[PDB]
Amino acid sequence: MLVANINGGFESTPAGVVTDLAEGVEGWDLNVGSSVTNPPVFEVLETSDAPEGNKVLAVTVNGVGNNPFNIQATALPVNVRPGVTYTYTIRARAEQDGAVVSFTVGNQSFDEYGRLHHQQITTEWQPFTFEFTVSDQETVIRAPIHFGYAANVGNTIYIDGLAIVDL
Ligand SMILES: OC[C@H]1O[C@@H](O[C@H]2[C@H](O)[C@@H](O)[C@H](O[C@H]3[C@H](O)[C@@H](O)[C@H](O)O[C@@H]3CO)O[C@@H]2CO)[C@H](O)[C@@H](O)[C@@H]1O
Ligand SMILES: [Ca+2]
Ligand SMILES: [Ca+2]
Repeated sequence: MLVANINGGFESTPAGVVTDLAEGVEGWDLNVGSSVTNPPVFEVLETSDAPEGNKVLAVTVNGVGNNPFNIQATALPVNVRPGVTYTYTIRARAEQDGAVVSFTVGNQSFDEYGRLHHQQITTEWQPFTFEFTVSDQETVIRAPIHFGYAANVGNTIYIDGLAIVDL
């Protein structure tokens, strides 16, 4: 497969809790804003029900901040070509009912090309997909996933298999 993003299924990362948020996970940048006073736990988990490979990323939300982007996992770099249309696909599920996530893609200037907004995440793995076009002259973009929704407090959201593919 040809994908724009790196380590989209976390298979390069050792299992364990991630505390180097910017660089602990190849291909991703994790962020927690300081308004989040009960910080989340980001963990790469080895599990037999990983949709891809043997590992997933688990995000346990113990609290939230002021905006959903105050807890994020962002794929970066994401290598693309100006004017090309891409398919985004990812897999997600949650430990408990009632989780919400937005899956977005944007450039280094934080201009957003597209998103799937307040997706309802269930306890079963589901694919989440949308198309976007690189409508400017950027070649290296990013794919922020927002987890900091109040409804997620006390839940764990699992993601795997991000693939951004030249349509
Ligand atoms: O690339 C990782 C960095 O992300 C920074 O947060 C950005 C979010 O990832 C992005 O979703 C958000 O996008 C804004 C957009 O700029 C605005 O036009 C639109 O109206 O709202 C979107 C969000 O709902 O931009 C922010 C940056 O302001 C982090 O701040 C950072 O820690 C991280 O490295
Ligand atoms: Ca995986
Ligand atoms: Ca990084």
